[PDB]
Amino acid sequence: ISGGDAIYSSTGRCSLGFNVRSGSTYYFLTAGHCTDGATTWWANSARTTVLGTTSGSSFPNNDYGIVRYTNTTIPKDGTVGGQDITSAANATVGMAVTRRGSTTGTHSGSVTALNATVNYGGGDVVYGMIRTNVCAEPGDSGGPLYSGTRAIGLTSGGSGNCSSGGTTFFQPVTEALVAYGVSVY
Amino acid sequence: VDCSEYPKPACTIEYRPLCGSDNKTYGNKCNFCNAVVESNGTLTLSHFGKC
Repeated sequence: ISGGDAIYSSTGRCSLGFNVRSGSTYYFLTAGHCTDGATTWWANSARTTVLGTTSGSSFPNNDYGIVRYTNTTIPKDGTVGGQDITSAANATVGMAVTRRGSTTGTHSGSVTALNATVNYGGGDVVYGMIRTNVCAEPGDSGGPLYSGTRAIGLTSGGSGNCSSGGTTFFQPVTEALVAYGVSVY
Repeated sequence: VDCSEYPKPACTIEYRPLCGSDNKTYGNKCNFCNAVVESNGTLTLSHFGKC
């Protein structure tokens, strides 16, 4: 399984951000709003294939979460679809990025602003977000935002859609990797 | 589902579908409620889950 692939909790469906690790322990990152209140994660809607359990969740304010792999046989590819990932980096205005989600698939665009504040309402405010012109739709939450072989962010939320176009905000992945002492591979 | 706090300029995008009266499956409640606003209140919930 890899970045952009669908993941199911007991509440709904999100997408896997990136596969990461610490020593010999494997995790996967995704959106915080997806890990918030979820315990177990499955690879299918049938819930017959287990992935792991939530080990960390930060939302609102930030928007990342980490899940510890409990499944010992499932492939844990260090890619996004077939796109190898070898490092992480900081977004920059004008940077050309690509997103992959379980609903819309892969879509590209550019970073249009940094350190954005997104108010999802009811006190759910996130800060330090990457603004882009990439579209995204329900189910895409937590999917990776990359640039070539570099990991950049995790899909959080936005407006519009892929048909008429839209704006999507992403959580810098560097901050999540640092909080958890994990790294891409 | 109550859409009083709408509209909202942004929505997180997890998938938890609702079926609207326009037979369209909305991906989550924030999406559904923003559409209700945009329809000027003519759009209604038909049932929970996909259409």
